[PDB]
Amino acid sequence: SLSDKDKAAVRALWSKIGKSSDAIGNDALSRMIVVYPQTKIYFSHWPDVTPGSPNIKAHGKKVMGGIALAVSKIDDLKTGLMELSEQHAYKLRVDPSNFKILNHCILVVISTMFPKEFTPEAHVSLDKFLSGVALALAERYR
Amino acid sequence: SLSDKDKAAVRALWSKIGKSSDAIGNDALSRMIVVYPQTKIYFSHWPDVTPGSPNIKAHGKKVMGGIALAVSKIDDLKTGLMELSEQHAYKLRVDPSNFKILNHCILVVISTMFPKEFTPEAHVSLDKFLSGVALALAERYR
Amino acid sequence: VEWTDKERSIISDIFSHMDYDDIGPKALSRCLVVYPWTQRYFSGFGNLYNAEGIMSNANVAAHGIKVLHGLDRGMKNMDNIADAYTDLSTLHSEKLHVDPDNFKLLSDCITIVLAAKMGHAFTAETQGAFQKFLAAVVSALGKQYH
Amino acid sequence: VEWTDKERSIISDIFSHMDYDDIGPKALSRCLVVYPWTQRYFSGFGNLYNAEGIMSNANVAAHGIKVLHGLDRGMKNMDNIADAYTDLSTLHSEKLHVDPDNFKLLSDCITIVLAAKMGHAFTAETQGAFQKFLAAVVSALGKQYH
Ligand code: HEM
Ligand code: HEM
Ligand code: HEM
Ligand code: HEM
Repeated sequence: SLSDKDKAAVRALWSKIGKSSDAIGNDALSRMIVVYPQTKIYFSHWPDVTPGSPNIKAHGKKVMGGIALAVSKIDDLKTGLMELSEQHAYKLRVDPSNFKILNHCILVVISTMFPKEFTPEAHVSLDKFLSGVALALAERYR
Repeated sequence: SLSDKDKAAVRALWSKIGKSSDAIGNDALSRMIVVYPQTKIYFSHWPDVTPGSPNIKAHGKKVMGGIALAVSKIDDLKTGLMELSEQHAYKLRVDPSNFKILNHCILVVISTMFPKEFTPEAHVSLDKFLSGVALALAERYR
Repeated sequence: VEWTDKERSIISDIFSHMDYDDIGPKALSRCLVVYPWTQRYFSGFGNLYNAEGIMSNANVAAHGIKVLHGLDRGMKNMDNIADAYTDLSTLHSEKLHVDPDNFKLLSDCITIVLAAKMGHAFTAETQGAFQKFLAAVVSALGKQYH
Repeated sequence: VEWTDKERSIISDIFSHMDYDDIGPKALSRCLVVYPWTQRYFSGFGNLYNAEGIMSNANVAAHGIKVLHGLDRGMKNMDNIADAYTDLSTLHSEKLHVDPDNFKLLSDCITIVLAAKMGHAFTAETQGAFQKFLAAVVSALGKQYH
């Protein structure tokens, strides 16, 4: 679970990097489709599975919007992301395992972009947070 | 997280199989070190690093003892298992990835032993529950 | 690769007495209830609405019996599982667009269903060899994904 | 496994400009706090009690540099990495008794630190080549566990 220290650590980092939420998302999903191409299947309803693509830039925008939402809901992710869970569930049906993959891509991007801010401390708390988020997105799967 | 439906299913299965907790534990841990030899590192200070051992009999016993407790503490595993969490946490220091290994071995055993009772409905609720326990065991790790 | 003779026999033992018409339907149904996202790939199958319905869905049954036979090539081509499934991989990746993570989930369900069946005879050592074989098959299936 | 010329060059580049003295301490340090269970293996190392203490722990700096060098054989015989780690696999399993899953956790930290250092240079294509290399080395490290 997220401790006060964890909630504090995530909030501070997100107040510091939140300005670039749009770039972080595009870069993260691009990385995902390049480094873990199997994730392309979920987007195969488009002949456009490529980094920095309009469809790629867009989802990423929506992904980081969900992450800023989760920060705002950090005290109860499960409730905070019911809607988000429902979409990827009954609709898209994304294997919950890809959330972990995206999370790793998200940490790499933030690492590349905010090396001073991404201390190990902000890392452990952010990593704890994204697993919380992952487990939150899975709530309506089964 | 576990719905009431999940809580009921787990509770019903355990009132049915709980009596055999000792066989399940010995069997599960025995399987674990056989199919996943790498888990033996945590016991490399023991004079019986093999199935059905006095210590494999011992630890198995304690592990299913946690399972019995987790069931009784099913409405709040985190609060119900904090004490256990710290033994494996600060004390034992077991990588959480091994909980997934053990959880798997426990479903195989229960299946070998209670195939009528281990329906898919009981399986999914139980899978969900054992994930909850493992995450609970991990509470005090970082 | 590399299989002990024992492993070779165990696998041959397992398949020799495998009741495909029984294990198959049971494995795919169980997968669809415990990992409901796998229900996505069986849209034309009809009723997926609940457990009971999955358990008594004929299309699921017939497809489960089929998927388990898919394993046959691997066990008859034990020293070349990569090559043996290259085509099937491509089929799953480029035609069916199947998330290769579900390959591991289904092996798990298969594994547990066979375990219900073989009972106490499903020893640790027998499990280890079946999972090993199932693992190689799952590796072989996700290679053609890029 | 099988390497494209690109990956070879990417892998060659990264190691050519790697400041082992900077990455190594920071990668091992980040591991010890992000995955505290990894601390058990470093009992005599002194202060591993909090972030600060790990971050300035000499024993950890020196060992991280060492850990990172351990990779050197791999990219130096890219077509023979498994065999190249025969001994360390044996060292890590039977002498040090290290849970190989930690190999993956530290691999991830190494990847996260290299990225901070390389910034924009850590492209998707570079992450893929590096992770591919690391996964191969991880597999090789846990080969001798039985
Ligand atoms: C951090 C985790 C994630 C968050 C916060 C997130 C958030 C969102 C949001 C806000 C939408 C918009 C829905 C709409 O447009 O109607 C969406 C849709 C979608 N997501 Fe996710 N997503 C995440 C992870 C993933 C992953 C890992 C995948 C693929 C495996 C994925 C695949 C999709 C697809 C295919 C859509 C439909 C396109 C659309 O946005 O309309 N998402 N997601
Ligand atoms: C269902 C999951 C598990 C439960 C409920 C459980 C429970 C326990 C309990 C109650 C103890 C006794 C400590 C004390 O009371 O002082 C213990 C000790 C221990 N556990 Fe766990 N455990 C589980 C999983 C694991 C796993 C997966 C591993 C490693 C593969 C592990 C490794 C150990 C070790 C090495 C000890 C030390 C005691 C001994 O020498 O047997 N445990 N566990
Ligand atoms: C042990 C792993 C698996 C094996 C050996 C396997 C094997 C097969 C075989 C033999 C076919 C029939 C080929 C044809 O008739 O064209 C097939 C088709 C298919 N598989 Fe897989 N499969 C596996 C896992 C999965 C999983 C996990 C899923 C999704 C949850 C999946 C989804 C499908 C679908 C949707 C079809 C097409 C059905 C049809 O024939 O119309 N498979 N697979
Ligand atoms: C990329 C993965 C890793 C590589 C390449 C690697 C490599 C090495 C090397 C080259 C040595 C020194 C060999 C010698 O002195 O003979 C070593 C020692 C050691 N490693 Fe690993 N290591 C890795 C991961 C880990 C992890 C994750 C841990 C535990 C968390 C670990 C624990 C140890 C310990 C305790 C020692 C002994 C310290 C000493 O006296 O030098 N290693 N490793």
